[PDB]
Amino acid sequence: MKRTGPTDPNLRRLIRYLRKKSNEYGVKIWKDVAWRLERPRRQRAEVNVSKINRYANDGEMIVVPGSVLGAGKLEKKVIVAAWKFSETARRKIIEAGGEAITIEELIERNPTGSGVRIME
Amino acid sequence: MIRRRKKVRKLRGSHTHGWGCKKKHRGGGSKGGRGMAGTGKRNKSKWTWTIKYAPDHLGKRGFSRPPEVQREVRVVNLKFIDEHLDELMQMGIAYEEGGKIIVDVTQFADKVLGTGKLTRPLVIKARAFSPKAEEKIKAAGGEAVLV
Amino acid sequence: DEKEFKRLLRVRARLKRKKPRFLRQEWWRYPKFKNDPKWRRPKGIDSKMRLKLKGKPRSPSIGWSSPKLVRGLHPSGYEEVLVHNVKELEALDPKRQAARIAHTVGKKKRIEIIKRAEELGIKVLNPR
Amino acid sequence: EIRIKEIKENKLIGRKEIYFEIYHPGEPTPSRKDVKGKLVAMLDLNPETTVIQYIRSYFGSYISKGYAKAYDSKERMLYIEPEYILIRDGLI
RNA sequence: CGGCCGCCGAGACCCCGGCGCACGGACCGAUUGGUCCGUGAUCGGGUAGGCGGGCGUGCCGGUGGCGUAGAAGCCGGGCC
RNA sequence: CAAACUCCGAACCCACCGCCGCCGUAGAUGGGGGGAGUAGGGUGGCGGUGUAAGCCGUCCACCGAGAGGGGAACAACCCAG
RNA sequence: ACCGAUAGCGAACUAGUACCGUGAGGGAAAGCUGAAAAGCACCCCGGGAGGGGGGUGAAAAGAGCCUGAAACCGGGCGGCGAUAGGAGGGUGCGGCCCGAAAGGAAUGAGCCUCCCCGAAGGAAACCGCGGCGACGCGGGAGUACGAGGGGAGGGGACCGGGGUUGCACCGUCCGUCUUGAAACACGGGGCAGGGAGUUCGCGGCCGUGGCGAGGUUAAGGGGGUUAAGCCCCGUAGCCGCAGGGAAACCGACAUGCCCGCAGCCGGGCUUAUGCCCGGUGAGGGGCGGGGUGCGAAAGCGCCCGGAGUCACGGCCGCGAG
RNA sequence: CUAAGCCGCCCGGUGGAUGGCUCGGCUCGGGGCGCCGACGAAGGGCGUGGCAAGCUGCGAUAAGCCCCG
Repeated sequence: MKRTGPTDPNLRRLIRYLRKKSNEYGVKIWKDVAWRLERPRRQRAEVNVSKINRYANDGEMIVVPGSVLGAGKLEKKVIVAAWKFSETARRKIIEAGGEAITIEELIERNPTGSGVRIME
Repeated sequence: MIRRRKKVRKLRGSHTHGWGCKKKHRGGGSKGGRGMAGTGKRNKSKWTWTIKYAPDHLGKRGFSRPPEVQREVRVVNLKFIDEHLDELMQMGIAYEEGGKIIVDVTQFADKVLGTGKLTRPLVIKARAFSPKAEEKIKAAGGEAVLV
Repeated sequence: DEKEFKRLLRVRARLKRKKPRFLRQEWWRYPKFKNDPKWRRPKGIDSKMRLKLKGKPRSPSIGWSSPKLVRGLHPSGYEEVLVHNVKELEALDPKRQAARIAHTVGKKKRIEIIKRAEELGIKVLNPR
Repeated sequence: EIRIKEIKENKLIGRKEIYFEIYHPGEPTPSRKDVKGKLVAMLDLNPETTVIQYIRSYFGSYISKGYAKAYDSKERMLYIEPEYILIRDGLI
């Protein structure tokens, strides 16, 4: 059937804001995250701290267009921004010394989004 | 959070409701046999479907032992133990009792499998251990107490 | 732009003057269709109207729609707003909106609405 | 073409609520920055202490409805307005 | 019969104005979206059937209202 | 002289490779999933069969499921979608 | 969050009543004046029924009683109407008629005159020449005209719309099986009302939301409440986390490597967008290695580097009418 | 100034739809009450009112008789 899209007004507003931000700063990462967030709910991105530890380097910035879960173990110091955090994932990141923030805070900190890596 | 109307509301004026010619949608003859009939034993109306999407629908296979004598052997992995050690510490399954760190996997799970890796030197105590699990524990430097 | 506004108003006037009354097939033949005139799509296998033959009534098509800029506007060019009391009478734009008093409003309230609309300089389509 | 349909003042909360309509036939929905600039220019408001709460378009009508607020000082906004609205406005 | 010259004759071809649709873009909505813009010689017939939007009726939770200065209902007209 | 012959043998059809043309990053070829309908076809050209009508296949052009302009009307013919 | 007198129990009422069959048994239709009967006193006509006056009532709502649709019938009004042919209609306009309101309009209607620009298209008078001829070629000329877009002047009440009818052209009704329907194929006297993808169980999918290596309760318990609403508890149970095998039983990559889209970084052209080049590349694909079943082994099947579970709504499959 | 006939508007007749109404139905978690009879039951027949046919109620004491509240 038809793809209605997210029912969350906050998520729709965030998608629109990301598109506008990409337009303003002449970058494509925010539009990419916008459509990745737009993908159907049953296919929404799912990531684990194990994968983040596997592929992310210390001090790097990570954006997950979806949910981040606390399956595995983490050592890296990584700034991860995701729509939703499980309590275990957030606690593991905090213990490892990273930061669990939202795409809004990520945009504020790095408006050009340089060096940010997308994980799905 | 999304709700929709039924297709019948849209099909109200269809005059067929998407069933094609008015002759179809009558009964057992329209289905080619009620229920699971025609699957191969005597009637081959659905033999072509059976031989592809439901193999071994007709026939027999080996035996099953009585459930009473079938003993259950719960299995746990080194990966699980290492990943959930802290929770075991909270629950009391794991403690120190000296310099070494003891974990009693006898309360839950009866056999330890060797999936994954071992990082820190522990001492697990179980009933049975896989050769890979024993080798990995010894390499990591822990002790595998056969109790 | 008032120039384009007037041109499109004239266009809509011509189009909706030439537009026909879309009625179901054989509406005239039987009283059951005359007393309740409607349009229903002809779905029969041999329906001449469904086959769209010349010499038979026409059927609605998306092309008949009026220009967007003047769609739904009063023939005078204003915009209708249904009004049931003075509170929602006062909320109109006299330069671009007109008030239609609901048929169910009594004369007692209607006189008040009319005098208030006169005070506020708002056009009324049914001033009685 | 912005026309104000209502102005209300509430010193108890310390702000001014503005309800208006933008008449834009043949033109897209105006950008938030453009609407804010026009409104501030017309009302002599302080550009740094005003927010556009929302702009809405309804179907084929070229009459969009806008709601905005203007505060006396940044303290009242930092005390009331939410962080996401402040970020969207970009005044913080 | 071998040719030729004019003129008529379609919803076809060209042009002007309008509608929708597919795709892309800008801006804007507190539940599927809205306004506008760019391309369409390479979009616009339609049975079985698939998909999206919309119109109408009874009742319930809200919200805003009308009515003995006349509600529902019923006959004939104007407008969209 | 030969459908159940071939010393020869086209038009033509098929496979692959290079290129022109066209389509495709506004996402094709391809892959996964949901829902079907369809198991009487007809006219027209060709092939086997029949005195012929007809029967049985093949070609996908038209009606089926197709308006408008003509053949006097005409399913199928001409222009035209 | 049931129905509202053809619905709801068959029965809203003197209803299992009246009625049908020897019998067992079958079984209807039928609600409403008004606030108060104030339920029409008196007069004329009539055999009577009743009719006309006159009274009651806010309104006859007049008991044949709240509203009073359609079919159908009678009268008046407007149109056609005894030389004219087509399924009763479609396109265009002309007679006769209506035309206060809701549509425009005295802040100007139809109408008459004049001026400007005009897409596609597009003449002729006349001059010269070619052709046996129908005619054509060059100039006139891309001119007059041209859908439409504007402006000025005169007049002062219609225009839009509606009923019927006339003329020109066109048009062989509706539903249905069928290759094929106007069919001498079937269903079609008219009007009103009723009328046909419903519920549960299991399963496959998609749209969305919660939580997440976990998810989620069931029966039931307590609090509170007019109440079955509302709050909390309830881990039994079910699915997933480890697969292979008939069974005994055994029991796995938390990344060893290669291609590589999006994104990120650096460079060149590009006004910019954008394009090209080189690296890193989540997700994706492929190797390598591993568990188990068959084997003497090789080798193959299935599986292994963590996404599932619950809920609301929808499509579908099977069984129940 | 056309006879019958056709369509349209108005009025009238015929009929009983629509609208509004409801002392009746249907469904239901929870709550209450659950057998009557030889000391003659339930179902039924016939009677019973001043004017009384149906229904309802009563039984020759017959739309009723007596005692306490």
